[PDB]
Amino acid sequence: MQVILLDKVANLGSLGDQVNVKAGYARNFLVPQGKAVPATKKNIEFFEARRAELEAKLAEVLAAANARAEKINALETVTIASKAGDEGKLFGSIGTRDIADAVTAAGVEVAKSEVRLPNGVLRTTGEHEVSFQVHSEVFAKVIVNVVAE
Amino acid sequence: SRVCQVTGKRPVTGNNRSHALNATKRRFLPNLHSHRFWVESEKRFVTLRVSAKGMRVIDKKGIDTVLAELRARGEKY
Amino acid sequence: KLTKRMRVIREKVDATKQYDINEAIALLKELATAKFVESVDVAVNLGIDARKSDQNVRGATVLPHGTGQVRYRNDKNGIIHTTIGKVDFDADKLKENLEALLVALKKAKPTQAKGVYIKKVSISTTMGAGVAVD
Amino acid sequence: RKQVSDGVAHIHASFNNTIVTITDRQGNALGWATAGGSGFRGSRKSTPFAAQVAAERCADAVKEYGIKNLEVMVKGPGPGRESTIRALNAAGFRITNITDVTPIPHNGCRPPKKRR
RNA sequence: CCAUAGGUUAAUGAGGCGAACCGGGGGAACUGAAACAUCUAAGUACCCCGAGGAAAAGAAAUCAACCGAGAUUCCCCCAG
RNA sequence: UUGAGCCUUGAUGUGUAGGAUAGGUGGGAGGCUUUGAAGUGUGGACGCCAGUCUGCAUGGAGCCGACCUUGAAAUACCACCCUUUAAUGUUUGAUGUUCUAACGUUGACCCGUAAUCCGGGUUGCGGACAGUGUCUGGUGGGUAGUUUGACUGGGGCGGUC
RNA sequence: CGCGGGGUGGAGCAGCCUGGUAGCUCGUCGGGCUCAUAACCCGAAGGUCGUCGGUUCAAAUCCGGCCCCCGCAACCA
Repeated sequence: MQVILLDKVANLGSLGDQVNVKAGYARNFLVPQGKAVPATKKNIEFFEARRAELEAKLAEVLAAANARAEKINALETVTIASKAGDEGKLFGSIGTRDIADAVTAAGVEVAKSEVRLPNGVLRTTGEHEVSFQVHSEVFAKVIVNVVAE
Repeated sequence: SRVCQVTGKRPVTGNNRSHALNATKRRFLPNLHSHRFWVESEKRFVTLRVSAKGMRVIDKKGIDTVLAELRARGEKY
Repeated sequence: KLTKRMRVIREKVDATKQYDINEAIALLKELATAKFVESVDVAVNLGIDARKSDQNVRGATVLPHGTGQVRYRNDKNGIIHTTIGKVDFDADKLKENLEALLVALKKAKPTQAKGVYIKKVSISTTMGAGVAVD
Repeated sequence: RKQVSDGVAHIHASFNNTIVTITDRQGNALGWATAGGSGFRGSRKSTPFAAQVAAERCADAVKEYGIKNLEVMVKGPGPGRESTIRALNAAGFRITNITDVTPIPHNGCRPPKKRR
């Protein structure tokens, strides 16, 4: 299925070629995520005149406007108090909106769609570093402790 | 009922012709599936009970152009 | 495995570029740059084989040019190999000379051929690589 | 081939038969030879000589690995033991260390009643 | 958040009955074959939906035989 | 991960006679080299371990044609490709692992709402499986339609046609 | 109506693929053994491979036919 692109992609396409993907890849993922638009002829001529440089490069500059809000977390080191047992043994480990809204009051306006955890749901006690892909290109890196309440 | 909301396929009938040509009645059911479709204009998901051929029509015509004529036939997606 | 003679030859003859009618006749002259005059090596890739000997073709070339009326032999895996003259003969001389074998092979038809006789020819200047004329 | 240098020779010297398995250090087997495979079906495999030819027939089954250092692990009651090690020493292997790994229980499983 | 879903009110229309005919969706079996299964009975009986005074079809991507004919419907022949 | 096809540098198969890890015939009987040789050292690879090969490079401008005995001609140049290898690209396939965005949810929560249905929304877990459609093999007295001969000293059994 | 497979001393099994260099298990005989039988070790006698054609420097194996036994799936005078 021939389709033209709107963001770059995590793969083969680079904003302006019309790659031929399988029909499930376009219909279920690319078009509702706004990373593509189907390549009928009325959209191909919509691409070269309207799309190709006007606000297609609104996206990359707004990515670069987020590539410093990438590092508007100048502290990257937030501890969260939740009651535990003696010697570790947490009652309930913090999740990912439990860490997104933790950094909301202490830095960046981030929801849990943008938080990526390497190892589970951070069950234990100690300074562990949770990754942050608010951005599509490069992650951000935030150290987090959890102590007993 | 088992009708595609786009094309309007219906469960037609036929025969089960055996090897010795014994005709027994049967039914052909039209491959229906419920599928959420992302309409870009309305900025939402519309769930339609379509056949598999109906998805190709929505992948050939516009979704909203297809959904324009479901409005014209008095369908209520 | 390959040295400075066919180093110049094998990228000047393109064996995987299967040439057309009036293409391959002159582009193989640069592959005979030795102290001695080199001749032709013709390999009409046929539809014959020695499954049994009813698919055998012998014969001759009734050729006024020659090396000469040249005869030929059969192979078992189904390759012909002839020699019809020299390559220091002029350029378009090879065009009528290659297809004079095929008018000699069209009348040389094998009787147990369940298929077309030839598919496509490749020739060589006896020391280089294959030149795929039609 | 992998061509490993140091290896382990296991010897299963049971009462009826002896099995000589040459492995690497980790335990992965490389080749083996028993007394029954060398002929000697019956009473002849229960002798020390059939153990000797079983070790020799196992030495040239690992010629493609070029083992030079062998540590021997003998296990069992059989007459194989003190003759199948000498066959490895004559075979051109350097005996790094010998140990017996004979499994002796710390008293529990009922053994059979057998043989009146 | 917007917006939709929903709610309320008003306007307009439908609903139900009826004999046959008509279009469509489903659709038998006894019977005939001197048994019977393919096949017949028959797309009949029946069920269901829909409409009109008629309904259906209907202006050739039709036929014809190189000569031509010119939408559909119905009757008589072709022809058992 | 990985076959299987495919592009191509590159690669393969000594019975014996008797120098000859050479597939069949030859074309043609010389390629070759100082845009720096025969003989060698070895990392290996291969192996009926018989024997050939190549790379940092030593050596470093000469090696060598049918001659030798051969049933045969010498990757000294050779064509097309045979058994098997080669790496580069392609083609899908095969599994395997992971993902989530289809799809599932007879998990939790919110709203429609005074509602154990339903729908929508968050969220969790599954996840391209499951499931359904078409096609297809197997199974299928669960069900259905039917068949199951005639003569015959009554019919059956026996025999016969 | 078609896919491949098995047929090897009296009796049963390998080596088929990668061609030459027909081996075993028992039963028969001959030795050794034992107080005797059994067992056991050595050696031997019995088939040129169901049959018919091919090629090569050499085939019992490979190439097709032809026969019997299959194991199946197929099969509407």
